This record gives sequence, C-alpha cells and structure tokens, in this order.
Amino acid sequence: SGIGIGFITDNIILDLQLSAMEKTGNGEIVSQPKVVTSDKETAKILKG
Amino acid sequence: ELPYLGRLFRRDTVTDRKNELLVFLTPRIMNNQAIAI
Amino acid sequence: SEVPYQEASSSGATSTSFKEAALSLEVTPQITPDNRIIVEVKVTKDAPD
Repeated sequence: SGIGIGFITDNIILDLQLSAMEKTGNGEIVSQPKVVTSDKETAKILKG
Repeated sequence: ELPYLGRLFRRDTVTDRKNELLVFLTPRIMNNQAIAI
Repeated sequence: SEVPYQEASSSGATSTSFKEAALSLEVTPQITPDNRIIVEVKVTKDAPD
C-alpha cells in the first residue's frame, strides 16, 4: 500500500523507503424490531 | 535520536478503533386498539 | 422441508434428528363477540442451512 522509494542504482544501489499505511473503516448497523405482545405475557421476535 | 533521521528510523503505528453500541426502546400499547378490539 | 442432523453415535445414541424449516402458522384463536380474536400464534419462517 504505502511505499515511498528512493533508489540509487547507477553509482551504487542504495534504497531508502518510507513505507506507511493508514486504514480507516467505519461500520454502523441500526436494526429495529417491533413486537406485538399480550400484557404481562412474553412475545419474541427473532431474526437470525 | 537523530532529529532529521529519527523519523526515518522511528516506526510509529497508532490505531484508534472505537465502536459504540446503544439500544433504544419504545412500547406502543396495542390496548389502545386491543381495548377497541 | 425438514432439516435433519444425523449423529449416529454407535454406543447407544442415534440422533437421527430432524426439524422442518417450514413456513408455518400455529394458531389458537379465541373468538370474542365483536368479531375479534385473542389468538396464541406461532408464526415461524425457517430455512435449510
């Protein structure tokens, strides 16, 4: 990904590189399940 | 140690990964309809 | 369709299990006068893995 190459070869081969990586990842997941339940009773939505 | 070469000889890796998770909830009584039902 | 698991474990356990990943409605409706029902309903969708 990130390589900065300085090369001499003709006179001498002298290689000087600054190799840097910056990675950015953002993941956002927003899920909303709605369940209709009796009162004081259990009801269950399961999505899997 | 060298001021001009330390950056060229100091390898820095800094990573900040921050994930926040939050759960809301709202109950809408269906009795408003269930009493009428 | 009925997704099984066949664990045939010689020394006494033959888990010839199966379970149908079927759409389904299992309903127990109770009918109240104004053409209403309070029903215990299992509403399941499942599917072979």
